[PDB]
Order: sequence, then structure tokens, then C-alpha cells
Amino acid sequence: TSLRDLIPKHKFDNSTIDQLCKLIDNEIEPIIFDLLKWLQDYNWPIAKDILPVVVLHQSIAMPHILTILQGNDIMWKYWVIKLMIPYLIYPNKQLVKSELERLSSLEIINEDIREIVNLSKDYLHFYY
Amino acid sequence: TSLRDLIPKHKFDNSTIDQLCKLIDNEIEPIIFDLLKWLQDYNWPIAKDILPVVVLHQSIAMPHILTILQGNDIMWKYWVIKLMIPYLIYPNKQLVKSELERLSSLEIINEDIREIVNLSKDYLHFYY
Repeated sequence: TSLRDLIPKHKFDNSTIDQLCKLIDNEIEPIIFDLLKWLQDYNWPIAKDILPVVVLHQSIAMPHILTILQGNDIMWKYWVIKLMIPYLIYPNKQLVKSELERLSSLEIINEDIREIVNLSKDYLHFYY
Repeated sequence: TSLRDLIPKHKFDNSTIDQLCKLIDNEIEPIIFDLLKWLQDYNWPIAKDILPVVVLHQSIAMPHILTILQGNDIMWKYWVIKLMIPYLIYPNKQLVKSELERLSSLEIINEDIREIVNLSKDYLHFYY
């Protein structure tokens, strides 16, 4: 329950950031998904401090990242893909390729879809 | 020199990437600066696979990032700032603030420098 207190409570809340920046992968794992939720919108002031943390602990983040990519929250997967994919070390990069391919193949029916299809296409082109 | 064999030999050389991704901070330290040199130009194909490694070992990378920001290689410091600064965890972010401040204050005499001055400005505004 002490760990869960380290989770930001609102979009401006960096009170726990120093404590967070100190944990090892297995110390932060239990709340990694909770931290990833603060990337649903990167324009939230706290997203800029959460992002480095989750990238640094990317290896234990992966199953949760895939869940997001397999979800229906377009904005959330857009930020996750855009911000995290270029900073995934090789083995983790290969884990998410599947989702990028899938997303790049979607029919473009609105602008939100077009954004994530074109990002997926550019990222497959560049990174893989 | 077993370790140095993991430094890519040329701008397409990803032959050592799998091994690099298995090291921890203190193993990789002795070549972190050699790895940082591969960000002198992020269009080099190997750069995209080195960036995840250097960010992941950012804590032993900081004195060497400072050295790069204190050098006179424009493009190198453009990429290092642009690519690494958003992904520094709080305490490493703090260490580099000084160099950003200094760079945003440079008189723009050689116009090639503008991108560094203005990037530092933008990043001071956004991340701090």
C-alpha cells in the first residue's frame, strides 16, 4: 500500500517523482500499469516526468504496453507508440512490432485513426 | 577489449546490439562514451538502436553527456539534447539543466547554432 502512494493522484502531481526515480524493476513492477495511465495524454504536466520512468523500466512494462496497444483508447496508444517505441531496446522493440503492423493496416475512417495509422507506418518504416 | 568489441564498427553495424542490451550500468560504463558518439548523426542507421541503450544507462552516461554539451560539435549536441533530454529521469534531468541554460544564452553568430539555442529554449520551457 506504500508503493501505491507513489502513484500520481492528479495531472500536476510530481510529489512522488524522486521516490519513483529510485526503484528497481521488481520494486516498481506492481504499479507499472498505474504509471502508464498517466501517459493517456502527454499534455498533462505529470506525463513528462512519468515517461522517463516507464521507459527506464520498460522490460517489466511490456505486457501492459501490449494491453494498451490492443485496447480501444486511440489517444493512449498514440502517445505510447510515439513516445516509447524509439526508446525500446531491441528485444522489447521486437515484441511490439506485431501491434504496429496491425495498426498500420487499419481502414482510415477518421482523423484520429489516420494519425495512428500514419505514425505506425512511419515508425515501422524508420525503426524496423 | 572484449567489451570494446561491442562498439559498432560502422554506421550500419548492429552486430553487437543483442549483447549491449544485456549489460548493466557498471559493465557498460567503459564504453558509454564510445556508444554516445553514434548519436553524432541520428540518420545513421545504427543510431536508432544505440539510443535505447544509452537512455537505459543514462545514470552512468551523465558526465559524458555533459562533456558532449560542453563540446563544439553542433549536430552531436543537437541530437543528444533533442533525443535524450525528454527521457532523463528527474535527477539526471536536473544535472543537465545548467548546460541547457548556458546554450539558450549563446549569442547566435554562426547561424548553424540557432537550432541548439532554440531547442534548449523550447526544452527549458517544456520539461522544467
